[PDB]
Amino acid sequence: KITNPVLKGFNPDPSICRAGEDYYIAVSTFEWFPGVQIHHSKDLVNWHLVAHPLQRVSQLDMKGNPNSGGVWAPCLSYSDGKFWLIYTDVKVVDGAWKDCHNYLVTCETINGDWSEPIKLNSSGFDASLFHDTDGKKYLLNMLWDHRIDRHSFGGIVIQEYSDKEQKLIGKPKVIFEGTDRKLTEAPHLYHIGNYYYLLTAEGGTRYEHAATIARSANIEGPYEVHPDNPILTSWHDPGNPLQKCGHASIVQTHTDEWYLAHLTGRPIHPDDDSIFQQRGYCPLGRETAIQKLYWKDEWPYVVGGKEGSLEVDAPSIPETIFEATYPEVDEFEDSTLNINFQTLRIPFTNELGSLTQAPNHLRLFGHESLTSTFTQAFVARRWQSLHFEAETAVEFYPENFQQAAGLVNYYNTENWTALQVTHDEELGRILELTICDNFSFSQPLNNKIVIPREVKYVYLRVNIEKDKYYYFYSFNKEDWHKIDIALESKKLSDDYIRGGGFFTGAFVGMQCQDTGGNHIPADFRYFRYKEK
Amino acid sequence: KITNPVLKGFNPDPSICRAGEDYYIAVSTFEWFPGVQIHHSKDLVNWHLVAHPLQRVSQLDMKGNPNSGGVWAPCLSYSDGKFWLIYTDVKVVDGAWKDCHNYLVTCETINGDWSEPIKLNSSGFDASLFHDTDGKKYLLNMLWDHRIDRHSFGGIVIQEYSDKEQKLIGKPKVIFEGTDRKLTEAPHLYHIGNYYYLLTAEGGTRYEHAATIARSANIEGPYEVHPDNPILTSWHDPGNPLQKCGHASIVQTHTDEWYLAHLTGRPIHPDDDSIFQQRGYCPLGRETAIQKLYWKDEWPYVVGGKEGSLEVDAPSIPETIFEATYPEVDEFEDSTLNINFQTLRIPFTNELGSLTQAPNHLRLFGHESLTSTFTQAFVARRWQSLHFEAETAVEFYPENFQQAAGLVNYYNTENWTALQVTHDEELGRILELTICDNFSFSQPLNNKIVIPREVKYVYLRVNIEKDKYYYFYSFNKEDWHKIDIALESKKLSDDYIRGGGFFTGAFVGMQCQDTGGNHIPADFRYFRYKEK
Amino acid sequence: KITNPVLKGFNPDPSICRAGEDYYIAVSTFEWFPGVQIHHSKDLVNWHLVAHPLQRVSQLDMKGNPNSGGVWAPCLSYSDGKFWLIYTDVKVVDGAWKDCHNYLVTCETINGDWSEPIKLNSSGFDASLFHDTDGKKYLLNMLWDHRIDRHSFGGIVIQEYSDKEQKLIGKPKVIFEGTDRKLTEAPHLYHIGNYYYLLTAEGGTRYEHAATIARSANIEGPYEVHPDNPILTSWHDPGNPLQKCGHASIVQTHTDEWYLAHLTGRPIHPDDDSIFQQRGYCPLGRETAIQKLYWKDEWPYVVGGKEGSLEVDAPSIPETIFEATYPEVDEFEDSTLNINFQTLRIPFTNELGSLTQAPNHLRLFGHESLTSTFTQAFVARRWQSLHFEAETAVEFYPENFQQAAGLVNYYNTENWTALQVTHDEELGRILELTICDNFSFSQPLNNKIVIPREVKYVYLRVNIEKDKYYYFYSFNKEDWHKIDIALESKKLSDDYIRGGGFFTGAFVGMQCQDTGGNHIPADFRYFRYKEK
Repeated sequence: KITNPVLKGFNPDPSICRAGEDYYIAVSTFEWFPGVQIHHSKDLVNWHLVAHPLQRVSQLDMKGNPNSGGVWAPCLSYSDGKFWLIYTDVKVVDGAWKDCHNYLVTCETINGDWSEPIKLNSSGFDASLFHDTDGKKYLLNMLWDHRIDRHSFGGIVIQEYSDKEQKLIGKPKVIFEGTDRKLTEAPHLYHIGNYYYLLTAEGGTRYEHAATIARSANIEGPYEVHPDNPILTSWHDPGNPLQKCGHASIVQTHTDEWYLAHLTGRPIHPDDDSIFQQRGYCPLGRETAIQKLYWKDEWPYVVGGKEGSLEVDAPSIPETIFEATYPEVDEFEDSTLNINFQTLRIPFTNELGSLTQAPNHLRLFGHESLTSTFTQAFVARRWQSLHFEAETAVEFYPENFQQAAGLVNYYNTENWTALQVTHDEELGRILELTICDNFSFSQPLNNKIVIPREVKYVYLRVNIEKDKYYYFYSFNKEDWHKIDIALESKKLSDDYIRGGGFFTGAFVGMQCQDTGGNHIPADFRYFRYKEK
Repeated sequence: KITNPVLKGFNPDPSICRAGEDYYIAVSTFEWFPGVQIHHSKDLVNWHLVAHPLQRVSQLDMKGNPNSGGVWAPCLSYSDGKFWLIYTDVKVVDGAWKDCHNYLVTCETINGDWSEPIKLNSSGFDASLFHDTDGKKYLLNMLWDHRIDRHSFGGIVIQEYSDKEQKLIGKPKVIFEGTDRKLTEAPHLYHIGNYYYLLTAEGGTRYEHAATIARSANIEGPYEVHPDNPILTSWHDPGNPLQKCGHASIVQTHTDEWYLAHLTGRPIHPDDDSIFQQRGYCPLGRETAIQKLYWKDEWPYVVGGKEGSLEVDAPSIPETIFEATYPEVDEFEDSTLNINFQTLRIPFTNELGSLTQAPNHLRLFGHESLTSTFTQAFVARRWQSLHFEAETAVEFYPENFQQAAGLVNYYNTENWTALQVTHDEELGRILELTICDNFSFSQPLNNKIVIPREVKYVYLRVNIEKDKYYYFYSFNKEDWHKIDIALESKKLSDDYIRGGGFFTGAFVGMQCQDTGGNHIPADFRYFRYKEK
Repeated sequence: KITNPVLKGFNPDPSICRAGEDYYIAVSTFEWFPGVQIHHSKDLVNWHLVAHPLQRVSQLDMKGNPNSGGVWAPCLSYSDGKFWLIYTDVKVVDGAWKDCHNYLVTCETINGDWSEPIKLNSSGFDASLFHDTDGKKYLLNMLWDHRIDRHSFGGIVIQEYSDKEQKLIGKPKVIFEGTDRKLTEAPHLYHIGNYYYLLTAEGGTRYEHAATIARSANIEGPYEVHPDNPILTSWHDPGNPLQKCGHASIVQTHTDEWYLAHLTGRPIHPDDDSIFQQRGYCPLGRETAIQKLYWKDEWPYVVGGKEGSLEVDAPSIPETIFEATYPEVDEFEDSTLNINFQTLRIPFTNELGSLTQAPNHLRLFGHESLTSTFTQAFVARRWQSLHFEAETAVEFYPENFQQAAGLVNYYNTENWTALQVTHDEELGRILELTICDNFSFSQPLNNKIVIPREVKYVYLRVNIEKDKYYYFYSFNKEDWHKIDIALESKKLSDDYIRGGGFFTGAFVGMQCQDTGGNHIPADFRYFRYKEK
C-alpha cells in the first residue's frame, strides 16, 4: 500500500507528527529558501507539499552561508493547539567546529504566518522539542565536541524548556552516549506506556547510517538499548533498494498504529565498481520513507526487517489523494512562484525577479554567478526522478560576455552544468555550455553555437536518463538539436561532491547572471517538468 | 628623510591624494571592519591613522564573506570640495569568477560621516575615479574574464561617470591591455602636462609585482608604455629590502614635487632555502612605502632605481609629527574602541561586547569560533613589527568546554593560534593552546595547565621574535611561565596560507567564544602592545 | 584447540598443502628476502618457520623493486614425490598496469635447494598449480585488464601445464568471472568427489575481503557459486576479532577432516572513530588463520559462521610442539643469520655484513639510506605482537654526518622511525631520532643526545604497547633514558601507508648506513625480542 520513498528527491531528516487526523513531515532544506519543507497526508500513502515556515529574513538569514549549511534536521511537533518548529542555522560545516544556532517558531496552522524565532541554544545540531505527558517540555540535541582528543559527537543532551519564560531553564545534561555505531545524533523522545523511548541516528548519514532506540523508566536515564539494535539500517545489505536508512521519527496514528519515517538514499551504480567498496551515487539526495512498526516485549521493531522495505502496509484509514502541486507546464500565469520552486539562501524579491513586469513570464534580473554564496538570480526545483524531462524558453539579449541566462542543473556552487544564452564579441549571441566539476571549470564546446538575431525565444531542454543526462536546444520549438556530451548524473550527487557538507541533492531551474552590473533581465516563457 | 615602510603592517594598495596641504593614503582592509583605513600626513614622513569611512552595514555588509574578500584596493580622491572613495566588496575569491561590486561614497571631511553607497559596476575590481581637468569624471577598473580560453585579466576599461545622475554613462571600453608582465590591474589616470598617464600594477601581488606606466595625448589611447618599464619592481632583485613593489599611486605635493606610494613586503627567510626559489614570508603582510619621482623626456622615473629604497628624500615642507594613536597599555578607560582595533566582518556592537558594562574593561560576549566567517567576538590589532610584545589580562569563569577566551594571533579562519581559558570536566578551569595550521587542528599540550579557583585574572602574553613567537602566562602578575613551543611567524603570512585570497596580515587580539549558546562574558582588564 | 592467528605478524596469502602427515603453509614475502616463508605443522595447532625457497638471485632478483612489489601470493603443492612452488615477481604496483611474471620451482624436500625458475606467463598475479586426479596439471591466475573502460580484474584464466615440456600448452581461457564482490583473484582448484571446486578471493585485501567458492562437473565450467556465498567474510561485522578474511586455501587432513587457511587482520582502534567508517589499522599486517569446514549438500561451510573464529576445533591428530625458532636474546654466536631475520630485496652477503669478522656480533657495513629500494644494510624481523620489547647494543664510531647506525622500526621506504648513533660536527657522536611519515621527514629532538667518547656500546630499546611505542637508550646497560615521544603504531600499518602496495607489515631490526662511501661497520652485540 505505501510505496517508498514517500517524499522523492531532496527531502532529508523527516520529522513526522500528528495533529488530530492529519499527518505532517518536516524536512531539512539547508541553503534552499524558504526554509523547511512540510508535507501533508491523511493516509500516510499519498503526500503533497504544503508549506515552508521560514519565509522571512528575520527568521532565516542565510546570505553567505556555506554549501549544505543553514537549515539542518528540523523538529515538527503539535501541542497546546499549535505547531512547534525547531530549526538550526549552521554557519560552519567544516573543521573542528560546527557553529550553529537553534531556534523555535510556532503557528496555529501549518501554512500560516509563523512567529519570530526564539533563541534556544547552540551546543549542537539536531535539536528537538519533546512534550511530556505531565505538561513539561524538554529540548534535546547532540553535543558537538571540537576538542582534538575526543569524538565530535559528544552524546545527547537534554534541558527543560519553559514555555512561559520562552527559554531553556536549569542546566543541560547528557542522558545518552550511543552505541559502537557512534556519530550519535537526531535525538527524539517519546513517552509510550511505562517507558521513555529515546530514538537516535548513528553511523553518519552515509551508508553506515542507522536508527537506534533505547528506553528508561525515568527521563534522565540511563537508557537501555534495544536487544536487536539498530532497529533500522541497511549498511550490511548493499543490495537493499533503500540505503542510508536512519534519522527516523515515530508516529502513532489515530487508528492506534505505529510507523517510522526515515531518510533514505536510492543509489545508482554507473561505474560498475564493487558495491561493497563503492556503495553508489544518489542524485536525488536523501529522500523520506515510512516503515511500519510492531511491538514485542515493550520494544518497537520494523516490519519486514531492519533494512527497510519499498512496499509497506498502510494504516486502516480511507484513501485521500491530492491534486498535483505543480503543472506539467508552468506558464507563469500566477503572481506566486510555484511552491516546488526555491531560491538560494535569500528570498525571491523584486530585486531578483518578477512575475508581474512581464505577464505570463518569469523575469530574472542578472546577478552573481553560480559560484556565489550570496545573491543568485536562480529559481530551481528538485530532481525527483532519474527519468524526466525539464524544459524552458528564454528571451535574452546579452550585450557583453558577463551576461548569461539559461537552463541549469545544480547541486552546489562547486558542482553544476549550465546551458546559457550569452554574448561573444565576434559571434554575437551564442549558446554556451559551462561545467563546474568540483570546482574544475570547463567550456567543452569547441564550435560555439551561434544564435540568429531574429530568434525571440531559445528553447532549452534536458533529458535525465538514470546515470546520464543530455542537453537539447531549439530556435523554433519544432527542430531540436542535441549537444553531443553525455553528462554524468553522479556528478550532482551527495556521494560525489567534496566538502563537509553534502546534504542536498540535484536541482534543475532557470537562471540569469550579470557580472557586469547592468542587472539585465531574462524572460522565461514557461518551465516544464515531466517524469517518465 | 622618509623611512619606508611609511605604513607598517597590514596596509596594502595605497591610494594617495592631496587636499590642499594635507596628504591622505587609503588602504585595503578586506574582511576587517570598519573598512578602508585612511592615514594622514603633512610632510609625507610622519603618518597617523585617522579614519575608517565604511562604518555602517548599509555601506559595507561582509557577514559571511570569504577570507581576503570584501574590501579590496580602494581609490581616494579629492575634487569639488569633497573626498570621493571608490571601494569594492568581493564575494568570491576563488574559481573562474571573482564576483564583486564597486561603490562610491563621499564626504567633505576625511573623518566625517560618509554618504550611502552609489552603485557603479561589477565588471572587475580595482575601481578608480579620475577627475579630468575639463570637469569630466571617469571610472577605471580591470576587466575580469571568467572564460576558460582567456586570461582572467582582460585589460583596463574606462567609462564616464555622471556626478549629477550618480551613475556611469555611455558605454565602457578597453583602453589598455598591459605588457608581458600581465595580470594588469590597479588602473589610475593622471592628466599631467600634454599627456594622460595610465598607471597600472602587473605581475600579481606576489614577488613578480610591478608598477607600469603609459601615456597618451587623448584619454581613449592607445597608450605607449614607458621606455624603461616597469618604473617600479624588485622581482629581479631578491636582496632588495622592499619586495612585491607595485600597485602604486602618484601625488604632486603643494611644493611641486612628485612621489609614488606603493605596497611592499618585507619577507623573512627562516627556512634557509635559496631566496631565488623561495622568496620569503611576510607576517606583516603588504605595507605601504613612498618613493620619490623625477621627470625626464615627459616620463616619470623612481629616484634610486626601480627596485625601491628604504630612505627617500622628503619634500621641502616643514616637519609635523603626530601623537601616538594608541597607548602602550590600553586600560580601556575610554568608551570608544581604539582606532587601531578592528573586528571581523561585522561592526562592534553591544551584542559582541561592551566598554561600559564593566568600567575599565573590554567585555566580550562569547560567540562563534575562530573558524567562523560570520559572528566572532574578536577584537584585534595588526602586527606592525617583527619584534614586539602583546599582553592582556582576562577574568573568565567558563562552565562548559564550549566556552573559551584569551589571547589570539590570527591571519584567517584557517590559520591562527589561541591561548584561551576554558573548562575541563575533570580539571575545571584550564589554559589551553589551540592551533589551526591551514585547517589542520591541534592542541599540542599533553599536560593541561590547571588554573586555581582563586585566580581572578589570567595574564596572557606573546613575544614575537622575527621568525618565531612564544606564549607566556601568569596568575599573579609577577611570575611568568613560558609555553615551551616555538611557534613560527611564517604561518601567519600572506606567503604561507592557502587559497585565492592571501591579502591581509597577522593580527593579535582579545577573543571569547561560546558555542554553547550562553554568550558568556570575558573581561579583559587591558591590552598592551610594545614594539622593540 | 586451534588458536588464531596461527601465523602471527606479516604472513599473508596462505597456501596450505599436505605431504603425507606433514602440513605446510607458504606465505607471501614481497620485497623481503629470502622469498616465500614456509611454515610446518603436524597437528595444525602448533607451527614453526622452516624455510624460504627463493634464496638465489637467479630465482628472485628484486633490486629496485617498488614497495610491496616482488613476491605476491604463492602457491605450494605436493605431487609426484615433490613440492611445486608457483611465485610471482611484481615490478609495477601502481597505475593501469601491474607488470609481473609467474615462475615455477620444485624440490623433493621443503627446505632443500629448490630448482631454477621455469617461466610460465605474465597475464596476471595469484598464479596457482592444480594437479588433477587424471595426471594433468593446470595453471590458474587472475587476468589483469589495463584498459580504461574495464575492470582491472578480468576474471580467472586457466591453461594446461606440460610437466614434460616445462611450459604452458594450448590456449588460456576464462572459466570464472566472480560475483558482485568483484576483485576476483586467488584462484585455487580442487577436485573433490563429483565436482571441481574453484576457490577465489573477492572484494580486495582490505575490509571488504572475502573467500568465494563455486563448483562444476567439468573443469572448463561454467561454475555455480555457493548458495550462501561468500563462505568466508567479516565485512558486515566490524566487531569480529578476525577481519579482512579472504584469500583462502583448502586442505584435507590424513584423518579425513577439512580446514580452510586464510589471511586476516587484527586492527586496533586508536583514533576513537566509528568502526563502521574507519575499520582500523593493522601494524602486524595480514596474518594467517585456519578455520574448520563441514560439508552439506556437496558444499563446504565454515564452522562457527563465515566471519571466522579465534578458537577452532583441532583435527584428531596427536599434539606435536616445536622448539622456538629464535632465542629471546640472540648473541650472534652462530655463523647463520636466524631464519626470522630478513633483508630488503637482496641477499645478505659479505658486502652487507658479517657474523664471522667480529665473532659474537652482527657487523653491518654502512650502505644506502632507509629510503632506498636498492642496497640497504638492514637486518630485521617482524612485529608478531602488539605487546613486545626489542633491544640491541651497537658499537659505532661515525666520523661524518652521512654515517648512522641503530634500531629501526620499518614498514617501507616512505614509512619508518630510526634511533641511530651518528656524527655531529660540533657535538661529535650523538644519538638521533629520524622519522619518515609517508615521505614527510622530521628529526623532532631539539636537544641532541650527546654520546660520551668512552662509551663502547650504545644500548637501544623499543617498547610496543598496542597503539603506541617508545624508544629507550642507555650507555651502561643499567640506567635507561626514555625518548619522550609517543610514536603511533598505526603509522607502520597496511591501512596507513600510501600507494598501491600496502601488503607487508611492521618490522624491527638493526641497521647501518654510510652515504659517504666509506662503508663504515657497525657491530651489534645482540638482538633481543620478547613478547609480553
